[PDB]
Amino acid sequence: MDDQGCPRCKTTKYRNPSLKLMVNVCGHTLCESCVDLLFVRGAGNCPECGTPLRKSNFRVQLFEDPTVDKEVEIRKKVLKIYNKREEDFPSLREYNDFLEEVEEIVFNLTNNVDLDNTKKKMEIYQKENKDVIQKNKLKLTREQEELEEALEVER
Amino acid sequence: MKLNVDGLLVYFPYDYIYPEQFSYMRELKRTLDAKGHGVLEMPSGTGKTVSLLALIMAYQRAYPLEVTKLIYCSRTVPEIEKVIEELRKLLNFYEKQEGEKLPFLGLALSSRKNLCIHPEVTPLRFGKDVDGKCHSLTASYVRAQYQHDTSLPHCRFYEEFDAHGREVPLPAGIYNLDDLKALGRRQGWCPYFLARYSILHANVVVYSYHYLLDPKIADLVSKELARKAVVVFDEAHNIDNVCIDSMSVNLTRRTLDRCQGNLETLQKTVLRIKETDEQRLRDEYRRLVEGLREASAARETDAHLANPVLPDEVLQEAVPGSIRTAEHFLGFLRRLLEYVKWRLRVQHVVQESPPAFLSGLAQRVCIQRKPLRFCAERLRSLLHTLEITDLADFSPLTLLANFATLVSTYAKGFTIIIEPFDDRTPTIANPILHFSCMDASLAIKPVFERFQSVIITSGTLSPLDIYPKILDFHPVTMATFTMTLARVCLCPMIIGRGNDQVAISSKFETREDIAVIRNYGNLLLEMSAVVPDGIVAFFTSYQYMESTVASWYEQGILENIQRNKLLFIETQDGAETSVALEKYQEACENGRGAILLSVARGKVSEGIDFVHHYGRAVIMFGVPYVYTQSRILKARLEYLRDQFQIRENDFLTFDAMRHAAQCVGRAIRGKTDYGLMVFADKRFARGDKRGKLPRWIQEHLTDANLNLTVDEGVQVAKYFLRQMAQPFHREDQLGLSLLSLEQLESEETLKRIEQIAQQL
Amino acid sequence: WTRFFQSHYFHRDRLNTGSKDLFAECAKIDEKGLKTMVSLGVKNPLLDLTALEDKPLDEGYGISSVPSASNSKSIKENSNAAIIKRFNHHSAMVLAAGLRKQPAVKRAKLQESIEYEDLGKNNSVKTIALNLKKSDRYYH
Ligand code: SF4
Ligand SMILES: [Zn+2]
Ligand SMILES: [Zn+2]
Repeated sequence: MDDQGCPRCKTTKYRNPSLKLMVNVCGHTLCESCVDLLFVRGAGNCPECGTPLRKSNFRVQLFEDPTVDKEVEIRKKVLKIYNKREEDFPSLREYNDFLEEVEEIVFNLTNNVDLDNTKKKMEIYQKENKDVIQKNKLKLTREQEELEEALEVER
Repeated sequence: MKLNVDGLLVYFPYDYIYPEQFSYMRELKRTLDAKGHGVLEMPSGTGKTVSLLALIMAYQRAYPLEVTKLIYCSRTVPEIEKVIEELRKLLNFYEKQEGEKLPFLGLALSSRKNLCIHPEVTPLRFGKDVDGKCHSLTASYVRAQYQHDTSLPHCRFYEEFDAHGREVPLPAGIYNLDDLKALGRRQGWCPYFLARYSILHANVVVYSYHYLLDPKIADLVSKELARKAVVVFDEAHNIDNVCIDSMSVNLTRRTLDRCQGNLETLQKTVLRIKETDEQRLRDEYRRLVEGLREASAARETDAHLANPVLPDEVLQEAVPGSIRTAEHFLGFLRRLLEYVKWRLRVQHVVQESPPAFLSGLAQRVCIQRKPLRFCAERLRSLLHTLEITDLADFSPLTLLANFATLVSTYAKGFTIIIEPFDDRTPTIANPILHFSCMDASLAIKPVFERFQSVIITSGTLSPLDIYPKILDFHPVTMATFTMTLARVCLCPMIIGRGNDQVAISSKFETREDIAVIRNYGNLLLEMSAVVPDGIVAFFTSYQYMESTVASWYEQGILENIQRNKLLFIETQDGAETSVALEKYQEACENGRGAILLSVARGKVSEGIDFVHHYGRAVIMFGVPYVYTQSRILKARLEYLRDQFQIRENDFLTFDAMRHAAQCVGRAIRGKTDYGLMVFADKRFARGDKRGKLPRWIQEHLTDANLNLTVDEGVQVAKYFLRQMAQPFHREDQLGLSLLSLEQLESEETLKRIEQIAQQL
Repeated sequence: WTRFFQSHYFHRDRLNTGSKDLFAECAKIDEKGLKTMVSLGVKNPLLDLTALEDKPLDEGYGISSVPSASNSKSIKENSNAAIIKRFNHHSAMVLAAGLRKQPAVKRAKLQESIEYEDLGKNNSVKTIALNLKKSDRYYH
């Protein structure tokens, strides 16, 4: 409806609105017809960007902006290991500082060298593995269920 | 004229009292003595304002201990003008009676549109232009710049007011907009900013409902003043509609497309502007990390941005999560935008609860409620920080941020609706969202909490029993007042039966039924020959009006109507509205006669009063039911069934009846005024609907005039016109319906007026 | 006379389908010297319901969604709009032939609605009392 078309093949936008964009780490828009083309040959690299990709490396993501597509996947990947709550901080200010640091990590993971990011990922991951990585995931997952329960009850 | 009401002396400024006033002033006094809110359905045809203003001045004069200030408000500026001028007569007698021995400050208030003097902003045609340009001419950055380099663009009137208007209290007196403009012209000060500052010192002030109902629009009275202040409202039934309207928000894909371009422009601007300045950017983070960041608020009180529509409790002094960084904040806005665009891509109408939408956001974009609550706070700070000038162009981005803040804040009681097309485009995709808030009471809640007594005074609402339920309100008094007249001014009748015996109505879900349209054309044609001067026709819907007119033109009926009176058809174009009303009003005064036709819902029923010769007859075609937009209506209706247990059919009746009462209520404003009123719908004959009309109007809606034939109405009209076209002068009014000072000094006035009040 | 029933003069269509020219065909450009570049003569005292609400400051600020979209325009509506525009323009233009637009219009509408003949503003005569001198003249 709003997207004018993919640089690789745009006929799908004019053909029908039911098809969805396929996201890649390349941060480059591709679509279902391109998926078939990459499976038969050159599955290891992007058709024009040349960036290497593990086979299709295609995932359904309907945002029009590939940066949001990439950032949302970065969001989950980053959040999955940065589940620290304000509970882990003495104040919302220090919590927001960490949260802003995560934004830096997100932006660095989005546009900068991943050396420091990777090191920081591993260090917090290994250190907080039990509480922030696992324990917070559980509590968070419980809240997802509890929210779904409230929604179910209202339904 | 010294009028004493139950021991309180009122300095009435005219030669006579309308007997209804004393029962109303008694109840008003009683609610004020009880220091509580109240409902007083006083007919619009009475000088309810003059008496109200007089008793307030008397109550303020007699109890400055109980009442500190009066904050009146009326939906339209022309009502503000009439109130100011009617208050002038009151103050004139008070001043003549006292020799100006007591201080009094009456002050008009409005937008910069009507309170700007600066020649660069005053000629601007819309609020965007005015507010954008004025802010560009006076803002914290503009002022700081001008204060160190007076060559920089600025509004001199602000500087003059800043330099000299500040700390200079205005002398006692009533200041109308024209008065404040002249004083602003004289002293070179912004009358808009002058008014705001002076409201602290004023004794009486008149506002547009928005200043009190709208949380993002200016709120200039603190609890301290409100705690001992009286709030008075016109009984505009729209009051509940405006609460939701001041709190609801519609997002359309077109707006997002503007917001996208706007966001791109800003982000690219952030680059070049970051190269322009960066220390202030860091300073924001500093003051934000250091807490409230709230040290610019007084100069941000001099800022053309709307407030956060998060109300008092909704607002918070916490740090805006991790959206401090503008670059990350831009992404956060981008993530919401894309999610909305994706959320708006849904092929069909879908309704969500605020927690469900927030759950979807967390499910994909992972956006959290708390950071999203500080979105507008972050944006308003950023807006100033980025020094951007094009606030008008930045409006779509502002709306989205405020909407996100609202959605993230009012997580309960409200709902969202998603539609892939508009009611105007059922055939073509026009994806839109409406943040449909439903508890109108939440807008008035702070008013009832801050203010000592909120009183609603016109005679348009009925039944009064439904407003405490709807507004989740509990008044001290729930009274109504009977129109007291020696010669009636009103003959409400239900001509629900056609001459051909067709049941004239719109019961058929507004379906195409020529037989009723045909009957409507016959009635209007003959009535056009019977009613003198002008006629005002209100349709149930704009669609039906257009459909109807096309049929009458095709059937030629419309040409016979033109022969009788000049037709003036309304349209959404302000050009049409203004020209139609211009030509109609004067056509009703020139040799010819005119006949205005419009819709019972449109602004025409709101802004125009059919006083005297204007609209000597009001015709309501069909019951004004809005069966379009049923989804949003259903949602609000359902919520009313839930928290208020209000039946949809009951509410629907009320909602249409109040609109009929609006057209009728604006048909008369004085005793030397009258209005014929035809309710061309069988529905109105139901005891329930008739029973829900205003009791003072029901008095004239005698059963004998129910379901009249067209001929009966024409004959009754000719009779009613004959009976009131007869000479009946000021001296003849002293028999009944008008009491002079002699009658006021006669205790009869105290006992006779008791029966004028009504209660429900 | 037979061709006169064509369009504007008898069926009131929109564009210049008139059988005898049409400067009112551009009914938005015909109205430019009435309510666009020019204005009415009462536009402050009355007929100002275009700018009374909270919608005047900003559009999407309201819950506005009713107005004619850029999506889904129609020619059935064009016929209805033509009848409206033709009748409105005809009435407004024809009236202007007899009514140039006056500077008193706004002030007149203000005083006519602010003053009440019930509470004040009397009406009194100003003939002259006829006191005859030497009425005997008529007696004789
Ligand atoms: S500063 Fe005052 S005079 Fe100047 S544009 Fe603003 S409101 Fe008008
Ligand atoms: Zn493609
Ligand atoms: Zn690529």
